[PDB]
Amino acid sequence: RPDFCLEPPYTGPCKARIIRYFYNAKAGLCQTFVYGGCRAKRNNFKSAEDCMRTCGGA
Repeated sequence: RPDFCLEPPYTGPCKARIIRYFYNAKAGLCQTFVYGGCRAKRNNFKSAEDCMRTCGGA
């Protein structure tokens, strides 16, 4: 859970059915979420393994 693991989930102003994966620093584990489509943040990934192997790590 390096730097890109503190900013909380950000869906953004847009509301496109873009379901993606993010890092839940509130519990210390990755989880799924809904991305509006625009104005995303670092806490953004495409797979549960992606978030866990990159932000999670431990």
